[PDB]
Amino acid sequence: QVQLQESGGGLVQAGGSLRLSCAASGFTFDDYTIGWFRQAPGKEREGVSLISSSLGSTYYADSVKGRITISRDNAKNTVYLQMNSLKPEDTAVYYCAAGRDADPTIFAILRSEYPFDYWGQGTQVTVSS
Amino acid sequence: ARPVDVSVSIFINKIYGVNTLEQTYKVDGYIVAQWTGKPRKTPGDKPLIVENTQIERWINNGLWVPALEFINVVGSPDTGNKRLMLFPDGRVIYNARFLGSFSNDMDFRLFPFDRQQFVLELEPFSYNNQQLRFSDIQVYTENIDNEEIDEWWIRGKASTHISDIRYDHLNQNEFSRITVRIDAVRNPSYYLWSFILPLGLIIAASWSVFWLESFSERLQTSFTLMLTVVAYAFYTSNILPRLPYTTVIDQMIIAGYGSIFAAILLIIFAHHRQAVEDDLLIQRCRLAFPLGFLAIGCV
Amino acid sequence: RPVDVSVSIFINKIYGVNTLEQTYKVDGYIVAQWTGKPRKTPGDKPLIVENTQIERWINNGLWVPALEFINVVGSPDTGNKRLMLFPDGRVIYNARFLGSFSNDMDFRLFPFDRQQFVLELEPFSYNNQQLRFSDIQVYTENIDNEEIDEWWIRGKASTHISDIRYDHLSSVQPNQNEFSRITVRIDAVRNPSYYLWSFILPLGLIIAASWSVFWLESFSERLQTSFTLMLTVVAYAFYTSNILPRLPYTTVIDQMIIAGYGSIFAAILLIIFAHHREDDLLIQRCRLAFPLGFLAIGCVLVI
Amino acid sequence: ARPVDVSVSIFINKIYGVNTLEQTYKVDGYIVAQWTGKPRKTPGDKPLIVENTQIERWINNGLWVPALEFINVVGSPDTGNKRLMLFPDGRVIYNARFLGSFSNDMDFRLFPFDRQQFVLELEPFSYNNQQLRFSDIQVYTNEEIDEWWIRGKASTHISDIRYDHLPNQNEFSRITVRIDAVRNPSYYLWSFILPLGLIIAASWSVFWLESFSERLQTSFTLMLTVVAYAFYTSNILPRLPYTTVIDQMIIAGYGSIFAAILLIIFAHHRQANEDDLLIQRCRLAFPLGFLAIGCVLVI
Amino acid sequence: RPVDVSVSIFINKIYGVNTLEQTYKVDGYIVAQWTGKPRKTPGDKPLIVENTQIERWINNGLWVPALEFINVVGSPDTGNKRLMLFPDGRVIYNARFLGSFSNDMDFRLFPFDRQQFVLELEPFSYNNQQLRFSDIQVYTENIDNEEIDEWWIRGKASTHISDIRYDHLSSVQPNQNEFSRITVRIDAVRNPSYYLWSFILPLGLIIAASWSVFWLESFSERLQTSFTLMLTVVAYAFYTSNILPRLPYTTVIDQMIIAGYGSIFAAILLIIFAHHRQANEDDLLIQRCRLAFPLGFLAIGCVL
Amino acid sequence: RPVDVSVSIFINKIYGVNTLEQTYKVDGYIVAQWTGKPRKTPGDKPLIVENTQIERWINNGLWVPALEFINVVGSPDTGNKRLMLFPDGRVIYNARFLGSFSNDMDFRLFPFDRQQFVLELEPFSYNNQQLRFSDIQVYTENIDNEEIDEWWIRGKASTHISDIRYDHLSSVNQNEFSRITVRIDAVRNPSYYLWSFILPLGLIIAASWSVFWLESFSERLQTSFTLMLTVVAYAFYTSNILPRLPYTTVIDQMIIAGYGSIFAAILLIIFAHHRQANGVEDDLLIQRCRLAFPLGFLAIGCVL
Ligand SMILES: [Ca+2]
Ligand SMILES: [Ca+2]
Ligand SMILES: [Ca+2]
Ligand SMILES: [Ca+2]
Repeated sequence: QVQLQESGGGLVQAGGSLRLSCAASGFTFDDYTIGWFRQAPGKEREGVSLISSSLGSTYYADSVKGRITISRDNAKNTVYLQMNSLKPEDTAVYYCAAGRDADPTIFAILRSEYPFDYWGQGTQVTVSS
Repeated sequence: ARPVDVSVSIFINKIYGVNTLEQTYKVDGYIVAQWTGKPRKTPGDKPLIVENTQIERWINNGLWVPALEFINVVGSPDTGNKRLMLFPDGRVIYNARFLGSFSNDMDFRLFPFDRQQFVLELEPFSYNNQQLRFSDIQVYTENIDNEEIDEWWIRGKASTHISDIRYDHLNQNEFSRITVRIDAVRNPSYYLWSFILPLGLIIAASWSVFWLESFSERLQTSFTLMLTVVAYAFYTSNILPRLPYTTVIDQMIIAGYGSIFAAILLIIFAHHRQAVEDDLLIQRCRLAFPLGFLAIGCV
Repeated sequence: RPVDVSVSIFINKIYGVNTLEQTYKVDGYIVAQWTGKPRKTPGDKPLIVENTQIERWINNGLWVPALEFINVVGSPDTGNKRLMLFPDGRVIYNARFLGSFSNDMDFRLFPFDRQQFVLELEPFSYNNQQLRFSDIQVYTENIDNEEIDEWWIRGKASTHISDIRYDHLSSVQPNQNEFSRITVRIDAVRNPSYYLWSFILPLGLIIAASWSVFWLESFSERLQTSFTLMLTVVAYAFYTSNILPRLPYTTVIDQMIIAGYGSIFAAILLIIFAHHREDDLLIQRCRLAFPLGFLAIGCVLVI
Repeated sequence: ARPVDVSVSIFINKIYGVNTLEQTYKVDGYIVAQWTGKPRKTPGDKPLIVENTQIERWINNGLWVPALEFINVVGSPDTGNKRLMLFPDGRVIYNARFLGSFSNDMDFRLFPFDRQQFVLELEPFSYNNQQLRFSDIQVYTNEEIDEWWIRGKASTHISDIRYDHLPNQNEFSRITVRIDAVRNPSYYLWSFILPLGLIIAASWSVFWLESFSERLQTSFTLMLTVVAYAFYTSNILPRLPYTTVIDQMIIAGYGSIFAAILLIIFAHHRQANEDDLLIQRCRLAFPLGFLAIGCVLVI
Repeated sequence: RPVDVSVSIFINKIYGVNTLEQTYKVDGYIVAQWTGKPRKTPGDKPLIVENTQIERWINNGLWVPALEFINVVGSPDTGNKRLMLFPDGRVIYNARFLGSFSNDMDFRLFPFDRQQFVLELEPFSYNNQQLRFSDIQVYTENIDNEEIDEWWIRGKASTHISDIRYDHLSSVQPNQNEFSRITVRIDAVRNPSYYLWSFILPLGLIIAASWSVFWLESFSERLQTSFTLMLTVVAYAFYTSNILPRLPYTTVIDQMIIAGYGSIFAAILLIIFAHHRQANEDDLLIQRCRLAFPLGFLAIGCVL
Repeated sequence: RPVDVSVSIFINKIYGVNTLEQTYKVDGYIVAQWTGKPRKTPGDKPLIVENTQIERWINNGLWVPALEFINVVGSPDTGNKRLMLFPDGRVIYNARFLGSFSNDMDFRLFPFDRQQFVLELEPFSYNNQQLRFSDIQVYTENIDNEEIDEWWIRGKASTHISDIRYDHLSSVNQNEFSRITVRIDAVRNPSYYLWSFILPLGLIIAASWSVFWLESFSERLQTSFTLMLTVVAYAFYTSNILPRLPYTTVIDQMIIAGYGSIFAAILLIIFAHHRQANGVEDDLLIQRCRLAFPLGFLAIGCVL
């Protein structure tokens, strides 16, 4: 069965960094477009960053551009979301989605959440001071 | 929530390939559908064009493109180029070229002077009128000035209707349906000069059997006449469309058989029913037979 | 436990009868409903999945069984498809189809033949222990202008759900050989108007006119005219063959054409027999005996 | 590594659409292929059914599904529903519906009494008999209504095809199925052979005419009747590059009438001046002479 | 700043004229060239992208506009496709096509009709403000063995680049309703050899031989023969119809067959009129119309 | 360094000749072999990649050039496909195909016409500097039972590898492509047409000469109309079966000769009965042209 085991969340001091990890299992990793999402309390779940291997596409939300870097590693079937210079606004439940027909280029326009077949449980990321 | 209003525009380029027996006809044209969906962040906030193969990719990524079905199409139509124009506000304009074989109740009894109406019935495949509604329809037929060379004469700009179809065997049972009707009249020139006119001459020339002197000449000629009608019934059948009923030409052929057959019986009756003494009136029916035929012809 | 599937077939058109292939075209819709495991639909409202997107759901684990038309000749032309997924778990598959179907058809009584258009539905891979047909509903439209149609649909569609026990079932072993089959039968009668007035009626006049050879005075006139008659039947057999459907047997019209040949040929023998065996009084005056003799044999052709 | 043993089962539902000139025929049926591969962990240790679209997904993941080609098929066949039954022990069962146009050497010289055999030739497209071998083959197949009468149960044979124009890996296992059938000649006997016999026989009655002018003029009406019949035959009978039985009868008809024309002229112009007593009374010699030559046409 | 597109069309075959549908099949190649943003091609040499790979480049951002055949009847059969990407930015799209095209065709002068095979090309989604056709080159062959061909191409292709203005358009952006359209025209003449020798010539002999009725001695011979003549024309109309193309109007041959019916029918009236309208007495001049009837027919023939 | 490609074509069937379109159907296999960069295949044994999987390898970087059939009318029907990848680097592409091909065909000598079925192969995107054809091998199944076949394949096969120069290309230089050309000579089986068309027609034309053996002028003229009608009925029987062409064949000319013979006899029958010293005096030589008319016809026949 498909398992998107997430890790690397938790509490962080304002201005600090954090590196998320999503261990993908139960599907051919390379022919998918694994990505990351976040949902703050009482706010709609937004798209953070998405990296696809089949294409050379990489989406980055405007609220996180310049302080985020998403990367792939097919050797370990994992995706790393490094967020530097964090803020209390970044506090949310970070879900890891993985879609087959999801294109990061089209996602920047549509911001659909429809082409993601498999979703993660979510890792809580809290930022304060 | 409220129904998605869809503005449709159909452009008819060609209507041809009428299949009489199947009651089908081919229609080539374009279909334009416009609706407003969830806004997007189009590159440079300018309308985005998505063509053919890329349309399916946008659907996979969440773009809502409802399937609009041609109710009266016989088999899946041939879709040419497809296009999606995505506006930043939310407007979506779907445009596609199509060629399909459509069905409609067609009566060819008045052939070659029959009048038909080519119909197109459009309707959403999965969304009822509470989810998707047709706001308006505009049909654009092209004016045929060289109408002399066309098989069918499109007589009048297209008729349009937007109704609601209630489905009993499924309160979400009603669907918005566009109905287009294009009235047309057959070009009877060819059939009048090459099929009606010669037949008239054959049927008239058959009456000259009474102008023959001898009974043997009158009866033997009638068999050459009966063979001429059979030969003509064949020249007609091979060209004229196949139907489950008789047309005007078919009835003329039947009348031809009747006239010749009636003449055969009159030729024998005159020569064998007497006190060899051909009845003065019966053999001089040279004027009575054509007038009697024309009288039955008026009925 | 066996999955109960409720089917509904909508027949839009029955046409394109191929006599020699014993095939006919059927356009319509197919609806299949079954209940699966409950789902989390967006806003708890039924979810519509159209065409291309259906395959995406199947790839993700949605069970959509393949229902095969047993009597379809080649893969049918499938139009629009849809899946209606309800939150309670019930699934509704709807699709437009146009397929060429086969059935044993007898056209010996042409143009007065009566046929029944059949549709046989059955799961392609699941036996009745896995998938069972609960009910079938067939909806045929009314023939508003029946006079215009080639075929007249008489009986409202007949339906029956049976169980076909397949013999040679590979690696099924205990009981994976009973399959649930839906069978639809639509009775229809051919419109004989055209064939009666343009084929039967003129042929009658040709055959009747051929009997008038006995009313001729001279033997040379009786024999020479019969050749013009023989040529008329040949011309008519050709006019018939070029329009009538091709079949591996003779129809009513074909038998009439054969009778026409026989009548003219028999008359030729009588014409020669009377003149070479001073013309016979009775034989030459068979002007009434020949038609009645033909009509007597004609009554046996019906019975 | 021994060859993969493949057990095949073919179910024939319909054989139709015989094209005489192309020497083709359509076959609708099912194809079942079973082989044993590496064991798998099927979900719930029960056979797993993989239908249509999903089959290709398993192949992309590494499932070995060899391509089996119909050697004698004319173009890619129409494949209906497909299915893969994957067992935990490793055995795989491929089942698919198919409709294909097949070719075979067909001789229609004995038409309408010709006997044909419908053949199916199956063979792996890429794997030789050292890699893939056919272990066994099983074929599963109101006659008055059918155009063709299937005689016996299908014949089957598994052979090895050696490709000369390519070690010893040049042999491929080929399944060959043969279904014997006989044409239903009822229609052709009563509507073509029988009337033709009457036309040819009636042509001999020209000798029973009294006058030379009557004998010669009538023979032209006879000649025209054969032409009209040759046309009626050609328009219905299948197109072939050779003559059939019916065609030869038509040729014999031309000969008989033409020979009679020569005899009619010979009798009236070759004498002391006087119709030759024997020649003019060949009313019995001409039919017997024709029947004699007719018997040689059979033997 | 509209994108300039250079088009080149290679016509390999024009065949399958459907008279009733007013269609004609065209096999050939289509080449479209435009200049885009420079690219980093492998070894700075032009890069070839064939068939399936084209779609992959489009998914990654390559702009390949859809050029539609305006007058094509249904989707054409596209063979091999190719993109030649240059490092300087110029893109060359090449594809083989076979399509059934439509045009207004008049066959009234059959078998001496002259037609022009047209190809109308236009971008499917981009107006003349976005995409313009700069030039068009049409390359037909030089048929030396025209005698074997059904149609004779006379003169090299004609070309026309214009602007099509649609009144009922979607957007209202002032002056963006015009599309650049390429129009190609190839003139051709039917090969009438077959129809002249096998249809016109025999028909002439049938009609001429029909005038021989007046050379017969007896009235019974004149009238009975005219029925065999009437049957000959019917037998010929049938031989004509079964071979000649189907049309919604009469051709030259059809009119000749109608004239044949008229001539025979007129002769039947004259034969009866001469034998029944007299003092007692077959009219001398009317029965000796053996020269007046053909000349009267030829006079009406020339007027037609 | 041009990539050398070895081709092998297996012809299984040649049929479906369309006379008017000058097309014919060909079923067979196409094998193409070239050498690329070595690879490490499972167990160092040749790797078989069938159908759907071929496209996956292309997406990953495998170079599979598109070879176009120059003279194919519309995209051919490709059956099973396969790629045999060897560890040393050599690639073998094998595919089943069914295609409709075109070639200049002359049917004037019908039913004794000899045709050559041609196959023209060429790379779609790579010139002779990039891809060259090294050799061609054509294999044909022997039609032992040729009596049953409509066509008789004479020549075993002909093959030729040439270089096609294009005087119009994208690269403002390499404008030469390697082309394989296959030619298969065939002769039509004339048995059917000789016995069912030529032979009966001969008897009809010969029987038409017997009009001179009639005694009365009324008999000679009236019979000639039944003769004229017989030729029309035969021209129809011929046209309905014989292939449609833009020119006349041998059979067509015979039918025309039939019309001419009967028409010439009608003129002679009238001339003999109306041109004399008396009112009714049939010219001794003209009416006894029973031998001169057939020889005159045969004379015209021999030169044609
Ligand atoms: Ca209806
Ligand atoms: Ca049966
Ligand atoms: Ca027009
Ligand atoms: Ca040419």
